[PDB]
Amino acid sequence: MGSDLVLGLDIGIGSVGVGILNKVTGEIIHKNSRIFPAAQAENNLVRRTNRQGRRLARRKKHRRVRLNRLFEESGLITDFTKISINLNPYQLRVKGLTDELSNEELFIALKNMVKHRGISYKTPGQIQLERYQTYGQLRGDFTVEKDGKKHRLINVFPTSAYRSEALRILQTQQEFNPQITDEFINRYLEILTGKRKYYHGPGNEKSRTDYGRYRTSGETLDNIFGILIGKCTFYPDEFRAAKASYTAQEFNLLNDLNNLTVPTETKKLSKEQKNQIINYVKNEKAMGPAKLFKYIAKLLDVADIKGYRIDKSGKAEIHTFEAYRKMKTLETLDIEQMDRETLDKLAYVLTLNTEREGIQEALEHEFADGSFSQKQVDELVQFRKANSSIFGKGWHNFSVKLMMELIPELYETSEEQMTILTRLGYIDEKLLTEEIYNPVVAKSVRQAIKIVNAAIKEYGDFDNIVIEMARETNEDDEKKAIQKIQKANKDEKDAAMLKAANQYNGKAELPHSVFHGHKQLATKIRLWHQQGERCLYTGKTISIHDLINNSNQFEVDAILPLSITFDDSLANKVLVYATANQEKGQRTPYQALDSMDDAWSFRELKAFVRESKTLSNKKKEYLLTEEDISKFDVIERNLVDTRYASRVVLNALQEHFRAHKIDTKVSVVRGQFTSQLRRHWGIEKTRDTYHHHAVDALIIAASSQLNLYQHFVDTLKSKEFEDSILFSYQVDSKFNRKISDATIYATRQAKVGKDKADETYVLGKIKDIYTQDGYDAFMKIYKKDKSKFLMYRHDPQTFEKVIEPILENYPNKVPCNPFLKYKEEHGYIRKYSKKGNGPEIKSLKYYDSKLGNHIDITPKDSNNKVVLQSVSPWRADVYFNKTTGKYEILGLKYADLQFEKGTGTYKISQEKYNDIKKKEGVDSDSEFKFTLYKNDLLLVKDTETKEQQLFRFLSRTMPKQKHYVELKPYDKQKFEGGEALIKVLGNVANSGQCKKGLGKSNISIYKVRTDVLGNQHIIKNEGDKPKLDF
RNA sequence: GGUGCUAAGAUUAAUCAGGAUGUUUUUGUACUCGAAAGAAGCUACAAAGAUAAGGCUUCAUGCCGAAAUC
DNA sequence: GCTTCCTTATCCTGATTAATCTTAGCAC
DNA sequence: AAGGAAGC
Ligand SMILES: [Ba+2]
Ligand SMILES: [Ba+2]
Ligand SMILES: [Ba+2]
Ligand SMILES: [Ba+2]
Ligand SMILES: [Ba+2]
Ligand SMILES: [Ba+2]
Ligand SMILES: [Ba+2]
Ligand SMILES: [Ba+2]
Ligand SMILES: [Ba+2]
Ligand SMILES: [Ba+2]
Ligand SMILES: [Mg+2]
Repeated sequence: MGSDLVLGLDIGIGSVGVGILNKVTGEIIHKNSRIFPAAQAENNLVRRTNRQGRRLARRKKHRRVRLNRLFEESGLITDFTKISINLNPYQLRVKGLTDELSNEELFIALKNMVKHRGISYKTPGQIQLERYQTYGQLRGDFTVEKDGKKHRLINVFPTSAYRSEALRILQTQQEFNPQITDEFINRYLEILTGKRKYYHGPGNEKSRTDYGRYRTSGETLDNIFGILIGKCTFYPDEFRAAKASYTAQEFNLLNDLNNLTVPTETKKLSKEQKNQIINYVKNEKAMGPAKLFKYIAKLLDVADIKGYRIDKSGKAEIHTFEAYRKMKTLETLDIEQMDRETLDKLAYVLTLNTEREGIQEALEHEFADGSFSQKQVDELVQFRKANSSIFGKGWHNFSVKLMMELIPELYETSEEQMTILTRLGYIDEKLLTEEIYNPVVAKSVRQAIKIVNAAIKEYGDFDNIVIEMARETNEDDEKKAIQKIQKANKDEKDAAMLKAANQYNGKAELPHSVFHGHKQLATKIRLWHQQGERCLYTGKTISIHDLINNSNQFEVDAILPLSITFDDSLANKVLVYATANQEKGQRTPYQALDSMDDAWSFRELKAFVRESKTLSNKKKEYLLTEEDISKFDVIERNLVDTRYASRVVLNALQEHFRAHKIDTKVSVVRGQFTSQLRRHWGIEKTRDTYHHHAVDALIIAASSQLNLYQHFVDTLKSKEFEDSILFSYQVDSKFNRKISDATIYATRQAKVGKDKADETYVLGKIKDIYTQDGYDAFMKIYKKDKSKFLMYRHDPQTFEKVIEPILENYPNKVPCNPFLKYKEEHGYIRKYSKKGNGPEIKSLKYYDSKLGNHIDITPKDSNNKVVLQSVSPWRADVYFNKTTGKYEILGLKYADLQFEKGTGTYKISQEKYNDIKKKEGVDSDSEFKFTLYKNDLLLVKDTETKEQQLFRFLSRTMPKQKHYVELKPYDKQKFEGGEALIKVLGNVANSGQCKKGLGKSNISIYKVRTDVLGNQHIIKNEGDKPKLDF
């Protein structure tokens, strides 16, 4: 308490409120808001989804390149330039089963099998070819109306079936005597069915990649998840200990016993007493929780024992050396023949590894050569799987090293682990967040520490540092209610396991074979029991015999899709048949159920849902929302990440204010107090503005010095307050973010509307005209300009003689879909033809927008440019032209940077940079001022009037409009629309988006940089040339 | 109040292994025109190619590219 | 040139490590 | 949300 200043922090996923106040005077010395959108770090799910998607399409292509190399070595084909892409590979995969195929014809049968090699956890070619013949289609997720009923097929088969089929084809071809060796057949089946292990990942011995096993340092890990194991609580360079290890079992039971309270001289047990119990249970075969307590009664009365962990339902529980007991059951070994650190090691190998090929490898590379026999590793493999429930329990918070120190002291001194430990006895934000793999938390952590390191730097050491926390303080009636639910959840788990075992065996438990390769049944079963054994989309029943023995037929569907909601809870989850899940797509049951070919009706869903008591409240809300959710609309992931980030700063601070003897108090406030206090104090929260972070932090810094005020509150409601608040934003300099919309667009030459000659038009298509979203789109184009539909122009027969007659004679009514009302009656609208022929009509392409700025991705094949659109920007280089006295803004995009051919570096070249300079309006003899990145700050001053406004940058918008820029407000997230600006800029557009051009005659622009606290300083001296150092 | 060991309930994150699509190019068949040859490139199915722009070297269970670093 | 408007690809299967909150027992 | 052509 050497100083008098108090610091408070309101740490979020996308903001950090800052606030300093004198605990004595009550003055507000500093209020500040640091803003870094969490949206960028949360995009990591998009990065991982696209990285794994890239690896799958890469390996699917490689599988057919290896096949091309196989056909050269075997000498079956040498010139691949004349292979025909127009035969029937499904028919060739049936002819080859009995009759002989050409080498070319065989290459077509195997390549087709390699491109779709099925899942892996009548041959397929015969099942497929027959779907081709009777339905006209194989691929994907489509509907069939057989036996007078609507059913749904998908092109999914097991890789064992494809392998079986492939092997039959190739042997039948061996009977016809070519270069089909037996090594040819083996190598092909490896291409077809070969797969990597989840614990090895990508690469080989030469392709070193730190995502996978073959590390770039040279190490070759046995398992890529071993390095992800947590570290010791107290020896941070010691890996944790398996909970099935001997050491962790020993430590846990001792700390269990020392916590007991028994009728003895010291009310606790003795060193000699511990040893007998440790020794008794180690040597007794069956050991439960209460059977151990009966043994404690002999060494004394069971109801006289106190101080023990309890079950959710009130049963007592205790450690049992269970792992150890079940290990003595090994016949080809004996745990008694092994010491501690080879028994501890056996739990490390059997816990991290879950499959045969992984256990066998770790036993060789961690245990000395010849320490295990092929007969002994056999039993251990079968032993690991037979007791996955015990080895799937994880890792102790302590390393072995720590317990080896804390175990003898646990025997002798009779104190529990915490008592023992005490007796024994500028923050680097990057080091604190080195091994925290959560870019949201790690960012919002690194930001909060970068502030105190900069607040101390300019305010000296603080008296106190307060941090709002997201915890609870439930009362006795409230704390009782929580465990009431927690028990009811664990009960309905086992209620479903019981319900499952009664209907599968009739017995009380389920065989452990049943959970191999299906670790998710205990949750699939819990949903099968909530839904009353019913599929909530088809209405068909779910039999645990199919749910267990043919679980391919089911998928766990997110009710409200994950792409929109990001709700990963149980309430957003149902167990339904697979084909029903795929037909649903990215929809809610409301949007989807009625328009599904195979399914219930929304009405029958509404019926079943509120006619059941086993379902949940939150699950009933989510199953029936008639709400048109979408992702472009004004989550639990945000609450977990806040608690995480806040706690890391709290712990890291108190630990820092100890070993460095700075001795600054580090206190804590809760959310219920600061929100109540906010009402009591003067808290008028401004609308949608970043002010409330800086003021919340001041309440945080004030709720501490509370015991010791009116001046401060008076000051808080001051007129001149929301004006003095400072704001600071984290600039985004990164290149190589998402470069464009993923949609691959086609273009055509046409004349539309007020057009004189040909013009390159980007196409759009209406994916489905039998939906109210697909019909609406049709009418919009139809009223505006019928000819936009490529059909009208290139097939007027179908338009004038099929579509217009349908538009006239069909209900249109609440609005309804005319095309759908035809589908129910006559089926899919068919293209015009004579003999009743003509294919179905499901989609309609039209001419939509003219081609403008794009990225070209046009095949060498194409008769038309194929392009990418909405090209995301990187930075803007601001120049000044002394002649005209105007500014000249050059815009760079993510897609202007490239990996260079020769060198391989990711960069942009002066040649390309100068070509962009040219077309952007920047004169080759103009002076560079500064570069603007995302969320840099501008100052824009009128020179005619000297009126000025502070903006923050978004990007350089509109390439046709030179020197145009989209800007964003200094104090809030976005503009309202119609907001007024300096005279020369006018008002913002009534949509919010402030898109103005900064190339006018008398305007002066200056770059503004700020620290993490909001200390602004002007810039114009950034350099001679722009920075392009890569 | 903070914190530790344990256990469970709830919710998340990081990373790996795979499936089936979707987008688009080309080709073939069907549909429309033509006596055919073919034309058209609409509409449907199928195959083949591309699939963030783009790069790597070690020639393959090949590797990297939408995060972080400010 | 300036402002208004339209638009934007997904559903799953298997596995491991880690984190936070909460309730319980014990302790500093 | 923000890229960027449409619409005037
Ligand atoms: Ba586990
Ligand atoms: Ba309360
Ligand atoms: Ba569309
Ligand atoms: Ba976009
Ligand atoms: Ba506590
Ligand atoms: Ba042609
Ligand atoms: Ba394809
Ligand atoms: Ba590529
Ligand atoms: Ba114009
Ligand atoms: Ba557009
Ligand atoms: Mg779904």
